[PDB]
Amino acid sequence: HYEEEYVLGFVDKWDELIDWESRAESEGDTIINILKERGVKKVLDVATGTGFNSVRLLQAGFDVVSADGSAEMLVKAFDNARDHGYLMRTVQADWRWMNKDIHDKFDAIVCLGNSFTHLFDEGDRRKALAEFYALLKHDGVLLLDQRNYDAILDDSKHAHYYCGDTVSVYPEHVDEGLARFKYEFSDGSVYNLNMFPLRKDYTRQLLHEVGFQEINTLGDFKETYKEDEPDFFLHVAEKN
Ligand SMILES: C[S@@+](CC[C@H](N)C(=O)[O-])C[C@H]1O[C@@H](n2cnc3c(N)ncnc32)[C@H](O)[C@@H]1O
Repeated sequence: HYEEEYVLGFVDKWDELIDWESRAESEGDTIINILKERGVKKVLDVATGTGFNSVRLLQAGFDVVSADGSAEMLVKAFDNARDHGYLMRTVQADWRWMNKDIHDKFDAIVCLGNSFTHLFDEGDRRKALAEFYALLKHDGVLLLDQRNYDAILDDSKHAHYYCGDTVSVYPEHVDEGLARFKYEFSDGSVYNLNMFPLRKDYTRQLLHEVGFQEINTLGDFKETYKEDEPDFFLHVAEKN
């Protein structure tokens, strides 16, 4: 399908122009510190994409399993990990039936980079979250992030820049059921992507409803030109 090829061209452009060193600088050590404070050892990355989170976790000394629905993403991830000197452990798996080919439990799951937003159906969202919940040990934790869509839905119509001015993200269309963003890179490349605009409190409610006992949502200012509102939220959901 063209949609797969389209997104694959997008992540290629992302990796081409945005240095992982730069990105690791920008992103804090916050997520690594959060996991370390919990004595986390086994981590499942369910949204590996081209591997940045996974490689960051492997470099930090965690045991990581790197899952993704896309076999093509996983190939890019494995080779990126290899280039940074790490053996990735890859598994192709759909969020809606994660325990199909993953037969262990984890101290933590990470679903980062605004990934969960790609589900357009509520039944799918519940399913994905229940699967994640079952893959966690009793005292395990889910780290799940998302863009701040609340800021857009209530006001906000301007570009957001990342890694300096290397890429800008502009909301072309946003209603309660659909956000379409234009991504423009420094070399002229333009990509347009659809996602579901999760309200902060709606994600929190979903996590609560599938069984998560305690949820802390952090504001995360990732963009180059900071505003009063964070452009991202990070949900820290404890199974207990
Ligand atoms: C936005 S990328 C995130 C990449 C990485 N976490 C990062 O921050 O660089 C989201 C990934 O989620 C995967 N994905 C989307 N829906 C999925 C699903 N239902 N099951 C498994 N993977 C899915 C896609 O293949 C894609 O690689």
